[PDB]
Amino acid sequence: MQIFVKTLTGKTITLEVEPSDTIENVKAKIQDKEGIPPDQQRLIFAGKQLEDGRTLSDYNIQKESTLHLVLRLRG
Amino acid sequence: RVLKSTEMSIGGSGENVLSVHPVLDDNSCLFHAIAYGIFKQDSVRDLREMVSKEVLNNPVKFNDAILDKPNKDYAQWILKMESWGGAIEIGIISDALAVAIYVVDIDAVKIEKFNEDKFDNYILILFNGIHYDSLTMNEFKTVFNKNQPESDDVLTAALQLASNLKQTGYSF
Repeated sequence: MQIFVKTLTGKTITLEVEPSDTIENVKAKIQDKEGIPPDQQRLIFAGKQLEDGRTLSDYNIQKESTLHLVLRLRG
Repeated sequence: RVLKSTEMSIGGSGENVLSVHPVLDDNSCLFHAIAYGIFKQDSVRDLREMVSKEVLNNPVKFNDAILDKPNKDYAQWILKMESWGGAIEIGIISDALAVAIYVVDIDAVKIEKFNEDKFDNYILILFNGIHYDSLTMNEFKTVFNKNQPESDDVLTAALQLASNLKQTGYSF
């Protein structure tokens, strides 16, 4: 299926995923498309921060759901 | 002409050189690096205030979940000189000053681009995991344009510089 991932700069990132995918897997897909290392990625859905070990299915992530990607990069 | 570890020749000719321009290693280094690249003059307080104001004025976009702390709390927190700036600050400052900001990430050997689709002009800042510096061409030029012939070569050199620095023990 398709989920979208929006950044704070307004850009949107399309992802092909299965309900079986873990948040980790998703960050790995975002790294594939965008080169962003997973350890710098924070994903947010429905006002909740998503945790590495859980699946999209755990958060009710479905068709055309939109996730928000926020990066860390603090120095 | 021998190149130092913090230098990388640009393109096949290597006539121009990309180099690290160090900024003050205080808790505001992100802001120092951006101010130098865009203004060629230091600024921290104005940049922190700009971020604080944008967050406060946009609670829907910069909600508690996005910020990882309450909106009002974040707005005060970023005003502290000890608070480290990150991607949230970069995005806001980039939008405000109409210049894209490209983060050259040493440990990842990748460039994280902010607003590359909005603004053709960009600066490069070097991130080692805990600290930011500026990248300059010929010890002066900091603002590049992605549609100028040499831009691809500049980005290639930035990535090769990042790789070399990762390999010589410079990332954290």
